[PDB]
Amino acid sequence: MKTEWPELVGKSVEEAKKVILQDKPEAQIIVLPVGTIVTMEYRIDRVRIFVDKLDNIAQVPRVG
Repeated sequence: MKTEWPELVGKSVEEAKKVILQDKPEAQIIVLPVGTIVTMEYRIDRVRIFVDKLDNIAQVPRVG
């Protein structure tokens, strides 16, 4: 199962959403600022993306 998208570092949200959905059609994509205090249970259909001030992906999106 695809669990990580290193290829999306530096891309916009729109492009990250399009690529994650091709690879993971059930994905629930959640957009958060870098540095967000996160304690969350594991959800296998969720993909969190952490974004910078210009809404570019700052780190490697991962399932969870």
